[PDB]
Amino acid sequence: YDWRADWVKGFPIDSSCNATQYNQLSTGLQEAQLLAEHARDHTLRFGSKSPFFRKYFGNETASAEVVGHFDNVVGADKSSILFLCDDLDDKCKNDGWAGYWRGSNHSDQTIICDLSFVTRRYLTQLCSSGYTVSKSKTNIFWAGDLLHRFWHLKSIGQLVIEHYADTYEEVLELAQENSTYAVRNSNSLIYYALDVYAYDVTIPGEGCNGDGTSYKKSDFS
Amino acid sequence: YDWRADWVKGFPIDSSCNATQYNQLSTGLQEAQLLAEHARDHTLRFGSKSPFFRKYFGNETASAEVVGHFDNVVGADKSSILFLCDDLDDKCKNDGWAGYWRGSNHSDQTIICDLSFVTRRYLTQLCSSGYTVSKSKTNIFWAGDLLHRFWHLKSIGQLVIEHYADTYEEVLELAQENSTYAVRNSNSLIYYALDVYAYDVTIPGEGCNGDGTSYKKSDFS
Amino acid sequence: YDWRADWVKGFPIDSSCNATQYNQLSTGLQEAQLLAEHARDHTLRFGSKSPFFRKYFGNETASAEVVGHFDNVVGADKSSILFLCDDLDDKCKNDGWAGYWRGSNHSDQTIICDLSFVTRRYLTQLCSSGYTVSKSKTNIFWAGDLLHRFWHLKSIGQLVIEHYADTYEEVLELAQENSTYAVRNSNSLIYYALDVYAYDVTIPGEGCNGDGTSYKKSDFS
Amino acid sequence: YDWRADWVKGFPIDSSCNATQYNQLSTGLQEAQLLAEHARDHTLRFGSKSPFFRKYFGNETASAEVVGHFDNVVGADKSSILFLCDDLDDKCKNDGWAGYWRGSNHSDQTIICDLSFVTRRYLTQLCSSGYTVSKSKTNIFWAGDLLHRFWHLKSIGQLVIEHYADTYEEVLELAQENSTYAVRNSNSLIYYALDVYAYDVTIPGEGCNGDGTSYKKSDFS
Amino acid sequence: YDWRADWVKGFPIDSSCNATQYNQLSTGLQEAQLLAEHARDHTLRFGSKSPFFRKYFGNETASAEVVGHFDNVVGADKSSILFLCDDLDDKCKNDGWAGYWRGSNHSDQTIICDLSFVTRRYLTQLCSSGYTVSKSKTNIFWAGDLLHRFWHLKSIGQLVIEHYADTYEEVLELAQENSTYAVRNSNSLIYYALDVYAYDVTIPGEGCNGDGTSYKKSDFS
Amino acid sequence: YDWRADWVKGFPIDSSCNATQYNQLSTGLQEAQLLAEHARDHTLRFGSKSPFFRKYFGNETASAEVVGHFDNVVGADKSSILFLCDDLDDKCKNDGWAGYWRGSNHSDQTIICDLSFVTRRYLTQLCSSGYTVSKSKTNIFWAGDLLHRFWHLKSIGQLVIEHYADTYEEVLELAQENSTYAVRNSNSLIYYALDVYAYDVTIPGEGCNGDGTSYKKSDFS
Repeated sequence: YDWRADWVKGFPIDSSCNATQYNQLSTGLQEAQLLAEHARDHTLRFGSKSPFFRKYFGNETASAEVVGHFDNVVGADKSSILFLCDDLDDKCKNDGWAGYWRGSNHSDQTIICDLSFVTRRYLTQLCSSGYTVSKSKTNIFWAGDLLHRFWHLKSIGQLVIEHYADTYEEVLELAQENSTYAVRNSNSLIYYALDVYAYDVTIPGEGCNGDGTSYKKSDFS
Repeated sequence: YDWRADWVKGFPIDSSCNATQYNQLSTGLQEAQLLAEHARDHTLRFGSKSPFFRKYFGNETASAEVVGHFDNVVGADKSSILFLCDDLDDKCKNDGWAGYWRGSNHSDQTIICDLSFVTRRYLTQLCSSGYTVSKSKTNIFWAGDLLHRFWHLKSIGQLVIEHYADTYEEVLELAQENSTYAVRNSNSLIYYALDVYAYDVTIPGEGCNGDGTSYKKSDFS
Repeated sequence: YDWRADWVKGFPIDSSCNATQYNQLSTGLQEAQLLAEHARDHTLRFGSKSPFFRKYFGNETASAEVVGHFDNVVGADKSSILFLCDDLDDKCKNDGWAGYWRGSNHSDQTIICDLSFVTRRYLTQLCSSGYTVSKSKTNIFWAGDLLHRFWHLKSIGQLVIEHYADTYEEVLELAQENSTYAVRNSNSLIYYALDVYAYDVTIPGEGCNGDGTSYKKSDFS
Repeated sequence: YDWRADWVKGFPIDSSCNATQYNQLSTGLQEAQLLAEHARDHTLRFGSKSPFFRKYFGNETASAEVVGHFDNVVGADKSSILFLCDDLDDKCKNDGWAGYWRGSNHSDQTIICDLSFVTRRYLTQLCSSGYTVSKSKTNIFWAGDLLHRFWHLKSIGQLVIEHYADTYEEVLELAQENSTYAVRNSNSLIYYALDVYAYDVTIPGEGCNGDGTSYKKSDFS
Repeated sequence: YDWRADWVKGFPIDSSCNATQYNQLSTGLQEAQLLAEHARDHTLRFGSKSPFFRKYFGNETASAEVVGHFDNVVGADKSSILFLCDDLDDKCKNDGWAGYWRGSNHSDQTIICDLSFVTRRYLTQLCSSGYTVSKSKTNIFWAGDLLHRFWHLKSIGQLVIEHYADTYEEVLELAQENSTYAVRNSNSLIYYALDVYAYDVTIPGEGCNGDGTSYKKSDFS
Repeated sequence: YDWRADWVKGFPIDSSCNATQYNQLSTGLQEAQLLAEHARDHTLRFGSKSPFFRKYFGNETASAEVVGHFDNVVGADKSSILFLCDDLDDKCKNDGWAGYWRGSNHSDQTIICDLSFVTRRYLTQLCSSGYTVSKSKTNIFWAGDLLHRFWHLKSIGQLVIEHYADTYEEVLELAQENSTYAVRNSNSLIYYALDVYAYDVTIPGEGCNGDGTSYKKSDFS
């Protein structure tokens, strides 16, 4: 039983979406996977010696679950997940809703409404038009929004990631008070992934955190 | 700061070892890393749909920490770690000792005595001469012994992997009674790695467990 | 004189642009080059046997200058061209402008204004939100807008590409009446490139021309 | 319709040529394409900056039709072209005839007589035995002889390349007098290709023109 | 007739051996082939300019048969050769027998008994535990044991390689007395291969000959 | 001592030859080496099962020296060999002399006269214009003549290849009478190498021996 020839590592898309919607959903999913892979590599290279790990997860925490989450996002068997473009539950009629989760009856199914195709931006436009990681909402780009949607599925989240703190300040206090629960928090992982990507690639050596802190090479050891 | 050029992903060896000791220690270390890589790939492919995972870690456990442990073993920064072939602390004099951990003063160093160079075996002789995973000792091969030595180091173990169960029966009971401490038990990880390697590579489809269980393709779904 | 070692086939950018402007200008330039490359490949493969070539350049025209223009764009030498983000001529105050050519004194420099970073789009959103090649303006996307700035330059334009017909109807009339000037007209080449890219990649077999004409495999022979 | 899968870029040979005829003619046919590829690369790299372009096509002529002419030979569909070794029109009897074009009835077919397999030379022997580019006939080698046959075919010539000047002096006068017809003149292109190959590959930095001119690196700018 | 497709360059193994025996026999065979390849490369690089060649084959001998033998071992047609794990002649009952050749009736077949799977070593342990090329037996390792079996087969030995001198002293005397017969001698070839591998790879610059001699770079000229 | 980075496997040419003699001598040497490589591959694949081996070397001869000679020609250290275009011994004044060996004073030097650049053919014209391996001279092509010159050097011939039979009939009789001496005969090796190449590459399945024998696939077993 060669299981290396049956391994699917990309997110499937249903046939409800036409060519135009498929073209942009594929790019968004690929960008989300690229962000997750970079976060995994940064964690593996540094650990708790980097100042970004120490401020989102704890001063002396172990980096095993953190790398495992992004490893599951990057490489795993996505043979049951399906993304649909059809409103099968009558919920896109709400205000400001760009998608939703089908629930417990269909735990590996997600629906995308038409607001996503007009409001979401791409990774080449990061830290532009006044965007900052700590003062803007995390769902402005395709990568952050789709990462947030990934934690709901049964094959990725596995019913352990939840919402314990949502605002930036609450995330910062969770990092220092309850270090066990701030590795399974939805917002901490997305903040970390968005913060370490703008420091290595977008603006090397500076980033766009926008909260009044600057990190040098001497802080990484 | 281009940190992708300073990344060292192999285990450094000291100069106390002459040519014929280096020749064998390097091969042993490479085999241990290969075993870790295969275990991580199997876990990512299957998760809790595998009978081996289900029997060593729990019926409905989440696979995020096992993947992280094996990924830390495979790829991370091995710059502070050193393997020595010199008896600085004078402990190789004991009977049946093939090495030891230098302690809390030097938490990233370990000593290899001369017994390792006359007793340890290679991965091509697995499941031969009457060897079985569940009835023989785990340190007979280079890969298992070196995996056991890896968990002691501060840059890999991170002071979370301990000895909660040592025998096969205790390992099987702890997987069903206390599934939170099983993902950080030393022997459970090595048993899982050896079992899945013997099932996938050495004797494809049968394995060499030796306790009256046979698994088919229908048990993986 | 090994001239293959100092051959530059990419458009250089000045140091007056910061990181965020560089990140988007580079992507726009690469997209324009990719569009030109696809147009050249389609022309070489088919010639006057394709209906797009026939409708934009003439029924029995020869395809040599058309191939040469796109080949000059893709792979000429670009060591004296510069793109600047600095307003050195006080021309940004005019309403609606997104950039301009520096003139005949400096016949190889172009200035990109801050309006280009708010409105231009990317190739993955082609034929969406009601965009049609026939009825919309050519400078909505990065590639179509940047390709028209290349014909102004001395190295690429060579003072032979001019404005002989601007609207869609005039472009369609020039192709049939004056076939000699059609291959040197600025808008005809951009229309041809956009049409063939939309037909071959974005929506395979349909395109998004939006003027009531549909082409099948039998028109290509 | 995937038109990149059935793209033919070599010249087909009929079954009337036996083993040795095929062996020699295929090599002769590929050498001409190599010559055309080098000429195209030189034109793209320099343009009117090189002193070889200026003396054959004009002091300030634009280089797009030349690039297109050579790129048509290098890469284009050749599925309708056939080379035959059979004398069907009863013409391989005139003195000094090495082949002929089948005419307007079959405008994509060529016949090769038996003098070609006795009197044609290869590119490794260029500029030897007293051969000079300007003082010798242009059909002494396989590449130069096949290039002028390529211009007669409907698919590569397209009824635009003719004979407006045949000797070296007339070729040199046409460049300065009538620059519009120099770029579609049969002999100027072959002279240019031979010159730039001999200058760059055969005798690097000198060439074998043999007319009393020497060009240095200072002339190329 | 394409004879390059049905070309077998590895040694086939029969179905009498189960998985455990197959796993070790294949590794031994590939190690023997690697040793032969290194010996051929050393001979090609140096010839009679190396001190090992002059002492195993003669001071002024020609290296043609020597390189031919190892080239035959490395790459040839091993299509009629078979290795079996069954005892079809009842000869493994003798003491100290690790295998035998099936004889003249079956000239391309050989039997492997069970001692081979308990007493043979690997190339990573060369020159260790007191092993010495000059003083130990040549059949301790898999490679040196299988090389001696290769000379018995009809298609690798071809009825010319025999036993003329067995001990080290006899080999050293035959080298200088009869240089014609010491190029088709089993032990001479095996000793030469083991020595040039141990000098070049295992302990670079020193080797493990263990007979009171040592060579430097000044002896290779 | 890394001797793999100091390995020269091509034939050096002096600076006496100008730009146009180097171009042809280099190609001739490459073609000779390619012919030797093909002969080695044919010998390795078949041995004494092919009818070409059996008629030139013997009905049941062993193929070790034959493969070693061609292996020495293909890959060895050509660091003391030199080819010169300057007449130092005043011997080209003879008639029909295309080169000569410098003698025992300089055992690794060869001189090429000017007939070689006027009367030598290439491998793409084999079996053409009435050439047959059996009835024509062996020094008509670059490959055969240079192969003949290689056996004189002390680093390749090694003072064992001589002239024992020169005509085709004597060569045919030597194989049946004295098989020991027809493996170090100069003309037998050249006749074998030309014949197997003509049969395999030039005219697949037939060849151009021109003697009255035709070999089928059933003769190779």
